[PDB]
Formats: sequence, structure tokens, C-alpha cells
Amino acid sequence: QGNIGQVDIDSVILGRPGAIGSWELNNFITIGLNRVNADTVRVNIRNTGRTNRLIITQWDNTVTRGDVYELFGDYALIQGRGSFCLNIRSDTGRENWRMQLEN
Repeated sequence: QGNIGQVDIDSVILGRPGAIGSWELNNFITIGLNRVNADTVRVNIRNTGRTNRLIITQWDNTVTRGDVYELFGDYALIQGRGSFCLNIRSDTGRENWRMQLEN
């Protein structure tokens, strides 16, 4: 920082600064995303269970290979309340951003 289980996060990644969303990814983990400025999306975590991992990807459909992704990053999710930030520009040409838990 600084498919079953995947959710579309374009509402925040491709939104103007100010954009906010919140997802319950399983019974233990809630992830809020908030584009706090033009350069940055804050990930807000509440995890009431064991350590898990968040995996952020960006998808495209191709003519030859079907759906393919690029890995943006992946991040430990310890128990408790915390956050970290992603450097992703508000005006990116990339779409179909997704997040999912590892486990």
C-alpha cells in the first residue's frame, strides 16, 4: 500500500473524488472504498475474524483469450479496524476493477 467472490468496484475507482462504497465480502469482513482525492483510494477494513487477504484486479475481455486480468495488488487483512491507500488516478483509462477475498 501507500468469478465467485469478486465484486465490481468501478463505482469508486472510476468515480470522482468523494465517491464512497461499502461491501460485506463475507460474515467477518466489511470493506469500504472511498476516493479521497484525485490520486488516491482509501480502503477501510473491519474484520471481526481471522486474518484474510484482499486481492485487487482489473479485467478486460479479449478476442482471443476470453476474460483476463491484471493484478493491481494484494493486502493482508488482520483482525480489527484499519485502512490503507491505493494510488490509482481518477482519470485512468482502465475499467472493470474488482476486489475479492483470498479465503
